[PDB]
Amino acid sequence: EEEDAGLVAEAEAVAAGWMLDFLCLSLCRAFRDGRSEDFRRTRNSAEAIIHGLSSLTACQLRTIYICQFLTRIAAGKTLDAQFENDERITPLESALMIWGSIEKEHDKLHEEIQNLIKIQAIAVCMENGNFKEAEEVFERIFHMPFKSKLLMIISQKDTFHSFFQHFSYNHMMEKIKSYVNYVLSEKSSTFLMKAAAKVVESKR
Amino acid sequence: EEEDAGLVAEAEAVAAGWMLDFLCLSLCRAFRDGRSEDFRRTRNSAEAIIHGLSSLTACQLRTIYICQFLTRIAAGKTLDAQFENDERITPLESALMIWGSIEKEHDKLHEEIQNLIKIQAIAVCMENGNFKEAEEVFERIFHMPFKSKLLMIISQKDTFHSFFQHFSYNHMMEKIKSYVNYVLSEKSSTFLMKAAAKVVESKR
Ligand SMILES: NC(=S)Nc1ccc(OC(F)(F)F)cc1
Ligand SMILES: NC(=S)Nc1ccc(OC(F)(F)F)cc1
Ligand SMILES: [Ca+2]
Ligand SMILES: [Ca+2]
Repeated sequence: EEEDAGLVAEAEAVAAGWMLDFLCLSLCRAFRDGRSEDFRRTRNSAEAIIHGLSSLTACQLRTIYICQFLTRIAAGKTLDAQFENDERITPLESALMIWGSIEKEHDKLHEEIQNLIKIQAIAVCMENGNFKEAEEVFERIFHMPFKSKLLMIISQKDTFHSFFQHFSYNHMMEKIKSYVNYVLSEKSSTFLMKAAAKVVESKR
Repeated sequence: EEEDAGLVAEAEAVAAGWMLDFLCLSLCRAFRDGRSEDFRRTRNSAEAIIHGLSSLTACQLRTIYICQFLTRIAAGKTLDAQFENDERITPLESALMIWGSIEKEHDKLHEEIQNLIKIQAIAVCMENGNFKEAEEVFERIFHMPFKSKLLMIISQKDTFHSFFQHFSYNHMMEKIKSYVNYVLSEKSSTFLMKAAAKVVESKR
């Protein structure tokens, strides 16, 4: 009776762990495929499932961090979004913090994604006329010639600057998409996806 | 490439169908066990998953209706809740509508649950001093001596009436709990629960 409820609670935690892993892989695929509405709906589902979990493995935690990074990148141009308690932190800044916090290899792609997020953290402020906010973002983030080039753009208020087109928002998105693809490779092995795929194939 | 994405979308629909069935059984168990917070968190998860589904089988639809009934019964005393577009409809009234709409057998238990919900739809208005609202609930719902007994209580404003203790809120809850148990029996066969349970047992 008391031990029966304990078995039930354990089974529900195993099932929730599977649902989280499936939702996390489905969210990454949507980001990669540009399916914004699916991303939005899958994120809501993943967040709710997390609220119903208590124990998280290191792999599940790292996986949750990846989904948060993607969510903030997707809201990168939404400066009215507050993802941190400090209301001064921009979405792209919050993503950078996560990117630097994820337990992952620091390969060339990692640094390129990092540097593109820093450039775009400033560019989205300039592109909304928020020149004082770009200066504040710049100080919280800041590569000496790279740093001095950005400050020069902020002070002159040149919003449509050529530098921001060479290291554009699309460029940042594509490199982030390349990373997700590598991740998606590793998560196509999840239990729920594998089982569902077999059913689909069984009916083909 | 185009057919690959189609297979992926099909597999995600099969996985979502499994997640819905698991969440629906977990929600019923919490209601039965009196775990209110788990019910609240599981309901949020189930609602999000539904927003990510397009096709629903008749069994999945009937199952969704059961969960909605339970949600409204749980908010039966929350008269500030609007579950219907008509803001005049009380939560218990909305549950009664669903109870009369579910494709299920109309056994003695079915009618008893129905009659107890009708009594309590009036009793929760009286118990908040909302005597005019009890009269409006009464007209939208209304067994001639049964009907005339309730109107007599409403007009005399007797809120703590003995009739409302014989056919009490707890009594309505217990009979609804008996039904869920029968339902829970049939849903313990779901794929996710079965698989998770095996894992738990494999580690016992
Ligand atoms: N507001 C935000 S960024 N919250 C959030 C939490 C968790 C999360 O991972 C996921 F649930 F999707 F797996 C994504 C976003
Ligand atoms: N507001 C309400 S009553 N909405 C709701 C929708 C669906 C539902 O079934 C479930 F998702 F839980 F399976 C429960 C409640
Ligand atoms: Ca702002
Ligand atoms: Ca009201």
